[PDB]
Amino acid sequence: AGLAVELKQSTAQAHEKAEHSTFMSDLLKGRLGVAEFTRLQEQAWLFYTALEQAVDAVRASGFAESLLDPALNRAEVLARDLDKLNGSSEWRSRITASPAVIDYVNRLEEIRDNVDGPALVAHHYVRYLGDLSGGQVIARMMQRHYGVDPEALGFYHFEGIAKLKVYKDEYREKLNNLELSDEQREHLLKEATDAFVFNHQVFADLGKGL
Ligand code: COH
Ligand SMILES: [Cl-]
Repeated sequence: AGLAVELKQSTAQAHEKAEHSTFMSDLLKGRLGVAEFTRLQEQAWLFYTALEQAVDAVRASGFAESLLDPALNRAEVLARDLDKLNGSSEWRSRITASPAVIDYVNRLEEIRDNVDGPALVAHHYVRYLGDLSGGQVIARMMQRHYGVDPEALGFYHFEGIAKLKVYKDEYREKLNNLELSDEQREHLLKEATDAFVFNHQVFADLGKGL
């Protein structure tokens, strides 16, 4: 099978475990509220910011340039979401990374400084293709359960993408057409597993004290 299929197969168990996260299932089923949704997006702003510096570096190196579409950038869209959710830009100087996000960001800075192309693509697949594939569902649940205004949900919609099912097919075809050595390929597949572990840990830190 091509890269896109084995990525899906090798992370399918982690995706199902993520859906059963105590924090995330509580958020999605309506048992939390807007404040907790805002906490999650603050942590996301931190690791999307680090992710996009690593993407900038790997793109500048020439690796997987076509896959690393800048239209996918989420950090400034999240910042505008958060100015609306919090009522001011005051959160920017205030939020601190949870331990999970500290480690996640550390790894993304390691990938940026090593210009580790294969590892970055793994993180790119896990965040952005997950966003593209399920973001509309999550945003709808925040509307339905908590009345979150759509203009605070821009993170879940990609403005510069017209046909969504077509874009996702092309993304997977670019994954399939990536040229990789056997070792690079094992490095990428392992990193995809790690990227799900990191995201699961972020959920665990957010669930603390609840
Ligand atoms: C309840 C909504 C929900 C949650 C909590 C969720 C939790 C997470 C999560 C948490 C840490 C991460 C990193 C991801 C990342 C992904 N998700 Co979702 N996803 C979600 C809704 C979806 C939907 C919808 C799809 C499309 C297929 C499916 O599972 O129905 C999806 C598929 C994916 C894919 C694509 C697999 C492939 O096509 O190769 C990635 C990557 N994901 N997802
Ligand atoms: Cl951005």
